[PDB]
Amino acid sequence: YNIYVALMHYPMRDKEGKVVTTSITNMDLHDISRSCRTFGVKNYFVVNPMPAQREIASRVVRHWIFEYTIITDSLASVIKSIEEKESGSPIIIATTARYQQKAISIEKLKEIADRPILLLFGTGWGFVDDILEFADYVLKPIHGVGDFNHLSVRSAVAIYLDRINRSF
Amino acid sequence: YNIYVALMHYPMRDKEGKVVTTSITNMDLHDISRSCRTFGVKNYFVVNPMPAQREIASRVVRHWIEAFEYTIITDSLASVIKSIEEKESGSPIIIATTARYQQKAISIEKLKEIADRPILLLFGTGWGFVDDILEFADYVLKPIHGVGDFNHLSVRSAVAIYLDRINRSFQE
Ligand SMILES: C[S@@+](CC[C@H](N)C(=O)[O-])C[C@H]1O[C@@H](n2cnc3c(N)ncnc32)[C@H](O)[C@@H]1O
Ligand SMILES: C[S@@+](CC[C@H](N)C(=O)[O-])C[C@H]1O[C@@H](n2cnc3c(N)ncnc32)[C@H](O)[C@@H]1O
Repeated sequence: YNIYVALMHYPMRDKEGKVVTTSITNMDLHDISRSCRTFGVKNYFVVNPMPAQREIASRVVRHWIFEYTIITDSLASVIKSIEEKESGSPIIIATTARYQQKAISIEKLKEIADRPILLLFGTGWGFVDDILEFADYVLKPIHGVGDFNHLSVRSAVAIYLDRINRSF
Repeated sequence: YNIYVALMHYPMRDKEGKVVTTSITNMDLHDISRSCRTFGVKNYFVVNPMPAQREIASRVVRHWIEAFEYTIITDSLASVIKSIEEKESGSPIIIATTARYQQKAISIEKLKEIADRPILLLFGTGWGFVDDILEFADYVLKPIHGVGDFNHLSVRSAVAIYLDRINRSFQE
């Protein structure tokens, strides 16, 4: 099935756990687009509800040159775009470094994947709990050797897309 | 079974394959140190022969902060090797990484098999290592391959993927 990647800037936690909107990091545009294209992701969505942020990201993308990277305002808008491209609603999969008992592995994702997949990646201190609760699935977190697993969102994307590629 | 990572800035290729000395990108410092720490890498070496770069990078590490001995800014691969040899009482296996397939390339699984001592993983900047480093290394890893018409990742993302692959391979 087709795979889409969305980088979301709302609704994130701040250090104090309060809901925030984050600003766009330039390298998240360039780096994740490259990982997306390397592993055959169909489109890369950059989701920010702040018009000023969307205009900053467009300018960066416009000069760095593609219908490939899509700058949009909301997850609802991402879902609508995929339904027009696929004639089917994506499975909504969120990501987190945090433990979730219901979380599935990449292998399990392969077996349960009966339609397009939308992978959600956060910014700042990561998603509020509501995203994790509402998503169709959460992936098991990337862990390494010990307790520390706080990777950049760019590195988390690269790793997950690699694992998805290995598994097929 | 200790793993070390070195980010190198000389000698690198330009777009036309000529030798260049790249400058230290602040995000390579932070982003690769998180990946190394996640996956239990013993030390992260930042290698730049230009004293001005080492100075800038040292300041960035100090401010971004115990674990001040974790990310090591140094001048040459020779210095990296002498440090590991001191820490490990033995010389590491030198493995280079690149997006260009070499006929002699090994897989992670092969790497696991031949790894009887500490491992030093080399990553480049700019447009990658010149052919001399790939010739000089003990081994060169098969590139990360995806869809087939594109594989230009950032070096931060190549480090993440290779460290995950290696971790997983010692769990499977
Ligand atoms: C700077 S991190 C914030 C980390 C936060 N604790 C979280 O929920 O993952 C930004 C994004 O990168 C991804 N990420 C970072 N580390 C991850 C890990 N170890 N496992 C899965 N995703 C990770 C998640 O998508 C996260 O929203
Ligand atoms: C921006 S890349 C330069 C790419 C260059 N064509 C090369 O790989 O030689 C900088 C570093 O990222 C790493 N890298 C990037 N893409 C890679 C890939 N597909 N496979 C392996 N390493 C990669 C290598 O360590 C490379 O030196």
